[PDB]
Amino acid sequence: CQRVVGWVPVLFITFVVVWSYYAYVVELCVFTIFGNEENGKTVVYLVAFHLFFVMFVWSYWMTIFTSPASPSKEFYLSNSEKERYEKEFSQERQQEILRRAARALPIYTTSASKTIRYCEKCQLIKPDRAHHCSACDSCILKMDHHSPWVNNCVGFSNYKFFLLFLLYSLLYCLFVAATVLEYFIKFWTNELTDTRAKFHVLFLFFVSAMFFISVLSLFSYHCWLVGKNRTTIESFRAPTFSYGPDGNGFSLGCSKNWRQVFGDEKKYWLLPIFSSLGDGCSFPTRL
Amino acid sequence: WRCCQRVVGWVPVLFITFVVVWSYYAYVVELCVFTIFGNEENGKTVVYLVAFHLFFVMFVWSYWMTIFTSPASPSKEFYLSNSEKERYEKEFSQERQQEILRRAARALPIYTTSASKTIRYCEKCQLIKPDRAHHCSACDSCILKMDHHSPWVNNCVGFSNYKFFLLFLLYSLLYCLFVAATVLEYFIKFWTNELTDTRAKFHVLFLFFVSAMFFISVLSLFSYHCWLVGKNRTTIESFRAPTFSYGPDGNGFSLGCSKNWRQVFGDEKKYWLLPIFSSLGDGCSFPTRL
Ligand SMILES: CCCCCCCCCCCCCCCC(=O)SCCNC(=O)CCNC(=O)[C@H](O)C(C)(C)COP(=O)(O)OP(=O)(O)OC[C@H]1O[C@@H](n2cnc3c(N)ncnc32)[C@H](O)[C@@H]1OP(=O)(O)O
Ligand SMILES: [Zn+2]
Ligand SMILES: [Zn+2]
Ligand SMILES: [Zn+2]
Ligand SMILES: [Zn+2]
Repeated sequence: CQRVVGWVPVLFITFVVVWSYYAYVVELCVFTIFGNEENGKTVVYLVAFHLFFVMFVWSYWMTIFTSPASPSKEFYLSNSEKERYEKEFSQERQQEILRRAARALPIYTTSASKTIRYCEKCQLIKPDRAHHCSACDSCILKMDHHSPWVNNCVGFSNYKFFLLFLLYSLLYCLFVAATVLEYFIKFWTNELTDTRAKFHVLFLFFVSAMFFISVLSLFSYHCWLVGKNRTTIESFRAPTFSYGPDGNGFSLGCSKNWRQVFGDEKKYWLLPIFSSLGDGCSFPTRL
Repeated sequence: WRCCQRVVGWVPVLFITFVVVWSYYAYVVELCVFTIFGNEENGKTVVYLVAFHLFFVMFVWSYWMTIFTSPASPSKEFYLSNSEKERYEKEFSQERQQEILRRAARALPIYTTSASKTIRYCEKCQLIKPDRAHHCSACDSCILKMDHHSPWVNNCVGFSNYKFFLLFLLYSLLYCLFVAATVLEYFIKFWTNELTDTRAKFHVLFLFFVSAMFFISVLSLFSYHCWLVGKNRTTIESFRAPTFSYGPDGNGFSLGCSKNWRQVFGDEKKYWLLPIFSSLGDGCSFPTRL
């Protein structure tokens, strides 16, 4: 169905994280770190590791199973407008049917040719920052991009969950890499030579370091998108307003831009609980 | 104030500087002297050390040039004089203040407008943007034939830097390709324990990975600009085709594949692979297809 093959990237990430939990706790902390009796380190890593581990898997879970938000029923063509639009043959006259409907909706953007943004498949008038996804077969409010590593679209409901998933990916990889670093050296100078545990300790430092540098660019890109209040699509095709194209049409200042996604309640900023302001169908404009 | 912000822009170049200085120490001292030369192969050592230095000097020369070549800014002809800028600041009508820019544009070689048929004007610099020129908020200036603000060089890629930036990507691939190709033979052996220099293990293995990660990364970045040069498009223009008097046209500056490359590298073949300024034009006006 193509759905099944879509669950392959998440199974890979699941096994790599499951392997990292067994490798970091069993092979590294119990066999290696506890094997040389260094006072006060085995416990302080296990409590900190579990703390990073739960935040990583909880944010990753939310990004996967948080269904993407769709436009409300107000943006769908009524039976009167959907009929006349389907039967109208002149492209000029069918545009007026969409334009009159757009006056009753909070729509401030148009196509590149000054055309009312309309989705022929869903038979609805696309709201601002909303785009149709051929994988999800639905319009996604404030669609950022379809992330294949979570088998879901990153939209208005997912965005803050996706960003935290990146951040906790960085800290989980940074913590593992920085803590395994001191013991990755000892197996090479041959202070330790455990045949049963050497192989697991090495990959931890390489897999965590190769994933750290990978998502780090992905994390820096979105820190710059959020400050500018742009989605991944808007960075490549800026939305067109009445006064022309403007890639900063939705910007409200770097401080207020972040709060549009994270909210004003500070107790939900770092937790993967929906705290994004607004409804996803309409967004404050700069002008 | 800005001591924290302006200095943090130099962090990406100091990171690459340390990676390169280390790669020089890792390839010459640890690999060629300690690893390769300890293995009774003085023929491969000297041929590598000179081949490495040839790529190393071309790599750092292009890198330095893309950094310290300041981007081109508009000339005083495009600035609004104190007479024209006075009447514009006082005007409140949108079309009447636009008429001010229209008569001024009849004296400038400008063939592009905005997507909404408006004269490209810059409120911060108080000038009329030349063609292909754009304003950079990081540089706080207008940049002639601006491509993109590449943070890894802490500078704008514009009309004067572009060839240096392109050669900096070319020599990065070759510097990484040469290292990846040469360290490959000795990378496999250390995993089969075929050699054991406790001190050489750390540098030789990191050499292969660091050079392999950078190669595959900049390979896409290098491939994107080779298309831009052939189409005579900047990065900004690949996102939004410019609009001329006859409408939007992504190939409005295209003069053919061969003639577009010479626009950046020049007609003198001796300057093609050298990071010395050889780009055609003045940056304020460019030949159009029509
Ligand atoms: C072994 C040792 C080897 C070492 C070897 C080292 C190798 C070294 C590489 C290492 C690893 C890198 C490999 C991966 C690469 C990355 O990690 S980073 C990828 C970044 N790629 C880029 O191209 C940089 C783009 N960054 C920008 O800021 C661009 O200018 C953007 C995308 C256009 C956005 O700019 P901005 O946010 O608007 O900021 P600003 O400075 O104000 O620029 C504004 C101008 O852009 C224009 N603009 C903005 N948005 C748009 C748009 N959607 N459409 C058209 N125009 C736009 C504005 O209109 C404006 O122009 P005007 O019309 O006003 O005059
Ligand atoms: Zn749709
Ligand atoms: Zn999708
Ligand atoms: Zn400017
Ligand atoms: Zn710049």
